[PDB]
Amino acid sequence: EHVIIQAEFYLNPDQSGEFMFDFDGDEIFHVDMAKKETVWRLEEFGRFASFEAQGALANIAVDKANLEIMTKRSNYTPITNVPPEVTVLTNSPVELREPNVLICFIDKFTPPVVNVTWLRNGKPVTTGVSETVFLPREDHLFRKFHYLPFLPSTEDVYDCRVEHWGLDEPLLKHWEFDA
Amino acid sequence: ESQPDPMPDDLHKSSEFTGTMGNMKYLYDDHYVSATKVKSVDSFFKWDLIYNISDKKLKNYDKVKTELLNEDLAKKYKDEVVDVYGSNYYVNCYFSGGKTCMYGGITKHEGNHFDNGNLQNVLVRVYENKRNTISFEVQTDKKSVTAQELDIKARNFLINKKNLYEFNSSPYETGYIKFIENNGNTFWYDMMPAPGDKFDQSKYLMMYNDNKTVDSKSVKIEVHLTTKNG
Amino acid sequence: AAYSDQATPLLLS
Amino acid sequence: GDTRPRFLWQLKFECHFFNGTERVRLLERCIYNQEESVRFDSDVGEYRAVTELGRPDAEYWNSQKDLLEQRRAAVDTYCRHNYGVGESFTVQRRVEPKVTVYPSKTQPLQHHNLLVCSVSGFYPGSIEVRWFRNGQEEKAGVVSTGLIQNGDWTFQTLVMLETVPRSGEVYTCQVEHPSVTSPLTVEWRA
Repeated sequence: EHVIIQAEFYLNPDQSGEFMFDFDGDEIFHVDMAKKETVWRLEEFGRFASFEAQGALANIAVDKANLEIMTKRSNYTPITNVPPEVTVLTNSPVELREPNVLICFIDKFTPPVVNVTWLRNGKPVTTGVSETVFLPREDHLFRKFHYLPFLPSTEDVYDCRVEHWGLDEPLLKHWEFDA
Repeated sequence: ESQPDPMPDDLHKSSEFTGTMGNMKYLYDDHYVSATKVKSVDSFFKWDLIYNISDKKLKNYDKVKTELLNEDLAKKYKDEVVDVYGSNYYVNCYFSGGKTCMYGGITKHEGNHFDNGNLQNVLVRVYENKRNTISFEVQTDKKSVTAQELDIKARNFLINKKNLYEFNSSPYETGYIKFIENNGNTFWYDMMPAPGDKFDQSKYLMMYNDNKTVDSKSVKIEVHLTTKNG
Repeated sequence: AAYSDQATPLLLS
Repeated sequence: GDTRPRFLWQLKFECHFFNGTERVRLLERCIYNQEESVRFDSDVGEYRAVTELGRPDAEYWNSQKDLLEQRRAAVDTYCRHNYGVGESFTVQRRVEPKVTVYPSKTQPLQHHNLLVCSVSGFYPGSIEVRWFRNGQEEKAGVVSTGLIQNGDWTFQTLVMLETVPRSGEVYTCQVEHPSVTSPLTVEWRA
């Protein structure tokens, strides 16, 4: 009925490292490898529990050493790029001038490295956007969410532009007020 | 613009720290990593560089990792012939012979030295409760030197002559070291541990992240201290 | 309350 | 561009809970690129290679009596422990769903009204959404978009119902969720 997963990874040669906890598919927290601190998915979690960020950095070091061992054992068998499935939706039924949020769902892909940008009428948007780290999947590929707070209108149109090695070309998911 | 000086409420008070001050002392009492003309040989995360430097002192490590504020800083020095000077730590030092960790502390070696082992003196003036008590100089073999190197040298001196840090607590309540550059720019570091019962050495040294360097022949240093009562 | 984590063991070299 | 090959390593400790901390299963797994190579199932009690690439480790780790013993008690010291630590804001987290009923913007076939029951912003994901025509449940014509996990501890879903509308009819969308003691209902008066 419930699953808690401690998920971590290391990617060469990008030198990407991650460490996070998952509750029924939702992130509880992950560790900022540079600031060396626990980043809670929701603010209130950090007021009810704690975690020693330092501990994740120890695991990551072992994770990398093991990557090097495994890489060599497989005779340097590289990973096969699997392109993401991209979808765009609002978090709630859209209504003109009614505050909403655009969600760009990037799923079923690997390796865990993507470039995601939002476009308002063909132009890039930087204001108010936020994103999550890479989330684990049972098939061992990844998921990831990008958010854009906006004010619906018949005039504005959007696109979630995603780049990944498995995509020959950047993929653009369009969205516009229809309802 | 330059960083605004601290107000009493902006400073850590040793009276609010209940851990072992010896753990702060440990980082500046004849404690530092020093290497000349070396190039990085590895990297754990993109913002850090790993060098082959041996602890000639007590053979405690032969690999050193220094973390920088960002990837660009690391890229900048990755293939440079540099010099290294900084305060290292072991507790929570991780990366894939003994190992030790540190932050910043990197400077280009090319034409940054003085001929004939000449050292540059740097002025340090100490203030206790707003009055200049003692003044002296520390020295470096670099024209452009990291604030970290100078800071460490100043504190090493003050620990011996003024008991800046003792095993248990300190004679002072607050303290910050301020750097004045010839261009009028200034910045400072809090010399006391964050409040609480445990001193996180790694977190504290992170401030040296920016790898901030200054001109040794013209920079000026000021150490401002205060006792709890006066 | 603090979360505990599992430590990673090294692989066979 | 960047064409160098990538090499990935993943480590996952999965704590599976059945009826609270009554039955707990720990699954430690290693994945090289997209392939699980070796794992530790608490139900088996020891490491087992999933592929030849992992055989060396399964053999090596099982030769470490200390590790095996520590791993065997993780079901308590790790899983049950962490479950109790976050139970209050995870297992017990509850956010009531926002429910609204309106006709679809599409409406394909003429003498047919496609109704939409929007159920959003709720938590947990477990939820039951039913349609009734005059107090009697509808089986056919019902089509759901599926449960959508927004990534922010929030869920949403759309459940449609095609109808042959007759003045006076009452089509009800009923929603049962742990956040409420009694089902939520939203009616569409034809």
